[PDB]
Order: sequence, then structure tokens, then C-alpha cells
Amino acid sequence: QKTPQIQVYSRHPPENGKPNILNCYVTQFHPPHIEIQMLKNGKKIPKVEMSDMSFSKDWSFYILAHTEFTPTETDTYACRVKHASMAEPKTVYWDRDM
Amino acid sequence: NYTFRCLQMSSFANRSWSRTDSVVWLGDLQTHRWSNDSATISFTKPWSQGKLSNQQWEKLQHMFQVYRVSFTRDIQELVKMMSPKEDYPIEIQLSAGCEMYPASESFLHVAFQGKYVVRFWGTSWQTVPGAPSWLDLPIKVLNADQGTSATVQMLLNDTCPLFVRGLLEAGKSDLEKQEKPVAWLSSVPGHRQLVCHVSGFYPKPVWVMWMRGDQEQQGTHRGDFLPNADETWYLQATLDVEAGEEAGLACRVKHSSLGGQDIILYW
Ligand SMILES: CCCCCCCC(=O)N[C@@H](CO[C@H]1O[C@H](CO)[C@H](O)[C@H](O)[C@H]1O)[C@H](O)[C@H](O)CCCC(=O)NCCCCCCc1ccccc1
Ligand SMILES: *[C@@H]1O[C@H](CO[C@@H]2O[C@@H](C)[C@@H](O)[C@@H](O)[C@@H]2O)[C@@H](O[C@@H]2O[C@H](CO)[C@@H](O)[C@H](O)[C@H]2NC(C)=O)[C@H](O)[C@H]1NC(C)=O
Ligand SMILES: CCCCCCCCCCCCCCCC(=O)O
Ligand SMILES: *[C@@H]1O[C@H](CO)[C@@H](O)[C@H](O)[C@H]1NC(C)=O
Repeated sequence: QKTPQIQVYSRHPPENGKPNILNCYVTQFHPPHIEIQMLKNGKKIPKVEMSDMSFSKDWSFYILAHTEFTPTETDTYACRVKHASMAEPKTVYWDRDM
Repeated sequence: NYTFRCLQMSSFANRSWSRTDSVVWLGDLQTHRWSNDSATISFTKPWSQGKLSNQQWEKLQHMFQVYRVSFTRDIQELVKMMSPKEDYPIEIQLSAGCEMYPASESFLHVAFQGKYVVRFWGTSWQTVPGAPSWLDLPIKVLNADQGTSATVQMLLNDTCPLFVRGLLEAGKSDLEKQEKPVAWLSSVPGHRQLVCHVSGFYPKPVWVMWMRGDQEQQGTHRGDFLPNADETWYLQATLDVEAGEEAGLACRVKHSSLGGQDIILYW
């Protein structure tokens, strides 16, 4: 079993009030069964698109999730992953400054 | 040089549940998908048939349709034959294709539970050194099947480089596309980390550095290449700076799409 790594990043420079796309890239996991949610203020975002799962030279799996979002000064966004390698779901927050 | 990779992922949960899914890549662009749900292979580019005729493509597809069923049956029979020594769940991965040179070389590697165990080489299947010894007998049995051996030889020696030559021609405008990076600066927390974000560029090769005038800042820490959903790339590079020393810093980005005019952003 290999534990997923999660990276959360925007497609375009973030501007408050302006529509954008938020990406959640999940890598380095095995086995391939996984649940990926993207969250806005802690609530699941319904319209999340997923790439086809693939794998790297080292055999570990990866997949890209993305969703439309409009960042504001006060909204928080995150990506939460459930996988057999972890007893607890792993959450990574988007931080525009990070 | 382009590497063409056909990636198969098979999960066997028990005797009544399995799926096999595949994706195909030419370099970093996905050319095909074949979901367990679909009877046929799906094109993910307009040019994913390459220069093969409808007849040649359908012949090739039919062979794969037979293989997917046969493979699933073969693995299920092996697990029944070997129970309780080896048992569910089982993950099997195959990576097959070729790498093109100015000439070509083909490969077919197989992983079991995430570990490389078997390859096809020359005219036969072989276990790699350190592979579990219980694989030797089923590989012997598979090597007795000369029809399959000849088919794999044709696919690796002939079909792969042929097919790829046609993909490169048919997909030329996409493989040689240029998309410009857009960059932006931010920072996270007497030190702080400055972040230079670069997004939307294609092809993958890029140069990103923190600068003070024409002096490269060797503290520049480049992240990994991360995909965007629109077949462009994202990369960021960070710099740890002492508060006070932030003045005079810039991020410089070089990329093939910019026509010799680097992006320079000032902190
Ligand atoms: C990616 C490889 C290219 C696939 C080409 C296979 C041709 C094929 O479909 N042929 C199967 C049926 O063949 C029968 O009909 C053919 C004509 O249609 C011929 O006449 C052939 O002689 C005849 O037998 C055949 O059953 C084959 O065994 C299908 C499975 C192929 C297979 O275990 N390949 C090895 C890759 C997996 C090896 C994993 C080893 C392993 C085992 C357990 C755990 C981990 C790893
Ligand atoms: C197909 O080519 C192989 C040799 O090519 C290598 O293995 C392939 C599967 C592929 O991965 C290539 O990129 C590799 O370079 C032939 O096998 C050789 O055959 C000769 C005699 O004719 C034999 O003496 C060699 O030992 C074999 N080579 C090896 C490395 O084992 C094979 O015969 C070709 N088959 C057809 C149908 O064309
Ligand atoms: C399996 C290696 C084949 C090498 C020859 C390449 C021929 C073109 C392949 C077209 C798409 C194949 C998609 C299915 C892949 C699979 O099931 O392994
Ligand atoms: C995968 O495809 C096979 C063949 O059509 C089918 O029988 C099987 O139920 C599918 N598996 C899943 C999990 O849907």
C-alpha cells in the first residue's frame, strides 16, 4: 500500500470574484481504488470532473480532479481523499498564497 | 524522441468482480482510453487512429477485445488453481509500447501488486530476478502458447513503431502546439516563502528562476510538473527569504512559446 500525495492549485491567477478552475492532483498511491472530493466551505462540490486514472514509471497511480470555482476573500476550498492506506481521510486546503 | 505507452490496469477483487481499464499516451498527450465499460477503444484525439485504415484499426481492436476477455479468464483461473497460496485482492499492471529515435525499441513490462515481475523479451516471457518463484510455472505454461508469442512479437517489433510513425504525422499540429505560460507571485509565512506560479504552458520544457538583477537565486526550489485539465502544465518555484531582503527580487520565466521575450515579474 502506498499513501496518496495531494496537491491543490488554480489553473489561472486567482482574482476574487472571477471564475477560475481549481485542480486537485492525487499521486503516488496504490491500490488504485480511491475516493476524491473537492470541498467549498467544508461542503462537497457536486460538479467535479476526473481524468482517467493512469500510472507512472514506478507503477504508482495518479489522477487529476478539477472543478469550476470563483474564489472570494472568505471562501475556503479543499481536496479530501479516502484510500485504504489511511485510516483517516486526508484533507489538503487550497492556499492561494502557498 | 517520443515514448508511446499503453497502460493496462486490472483489479481482481474476488471470483465474481474484476475490471480492466487502459489508457494510451504519446509523450504526455493521452491518445486513447479503453474503459472496462466499453466494448471498443475510444479515441481521445481526432488523430488517434494514426495512419491505419479502418480495416487495420478494426483488426487491431478485435485482437485486443479477445485479449481482454482471455486475460481476465486466465488470471481468474490461476487464482483458483493457486488458492489459498495466493489470493484476492489482486492488482496487475502492464506497460507496453515503444520509444522512437532518429530507429525504435519496444517494451512490455508487467507488475503484480505494484511490483515489476515479468517482461516480454525477444521471443518469450520471463520472470525478472527476485520475482516470486510461484510465477515460474505459469510463465512456462504461457511460453508454450506459440500463437500468443508470435502475436506479441509482431505487436512489439512491427505494429508499435508503424502505428507511432502514423500518430506523429497525423497529430503534428497538437504535438507541436505552443501554449504560453502565465505567471503570478504570492507568499506564505522572520522568514517567508515567496512563490512563483507558472501555468498554462505547453510543451513541458520550461525555465523558472528567482533573480536579483541578472543573479540567479540558488535558493529557488522548483516543484514538480503538475497537469492542468486542458493539456497544459503547471509548475511553481519557491524561495525562502529573510524579511527585509524581499526588495529587488523577481521571477523570470523562459519558455519556447514566448519568442525570446522572457516573463519577468517583480516582487
Ligand atoms: C499485451 C499483450 C498482447 C496480447 C496478445 C495476446 C493474444 C491472446 O489474446 N491470447 C489469448 C488467447 O489466445 C488463443 O487465441 C489466439 C488467437 O486469437 C491464438 O491462437 C493463441 O495461440 C490461443 O491460445 C491467451 O489465452 C493469452 O494467454 C491471453 C492472456 C495473455 C497474457 O497472459 N499475457 C501475459 C501478460 C500477463 C502475464 C502476467 C503474469 C502474471 C500472472 C499472475 C499474476 C501476475 C502476473
Ligand atoms: C522481434 O525482435 C526480437 C528482438 O528484439 C528485442 O525484443 C523485442 C520483443 C523488442 O522488445 C525489441 O525492441 C528488442 O530489441 C527478435 O528476437 C531475436 O531473434 C534472434 C534470431 O532471429 C535471436 O537470436 C535473438 O536472441 C532474439 N533477441 C533477443 C533479445 O532475445 C524476434 O525474433 C523478432 N520477432 C519477429 C517476429 O520479428
Ligand atoms: C500492448 C502493446 C501493443 C503495442 C502496439 C501498439 C498498437 C496500438 C495500440 C492501440 C491502443 C491499445 C489500447 C489497449 C491497450 C491494452 O489493452 O493493453
Ligand atoms: C468489466 O467488464 C466485464 C466484461 O464486459 C464485465 O463482465 C464486468 O462485470 C465488468 N466489471 C465491472 C466491475 O463493471
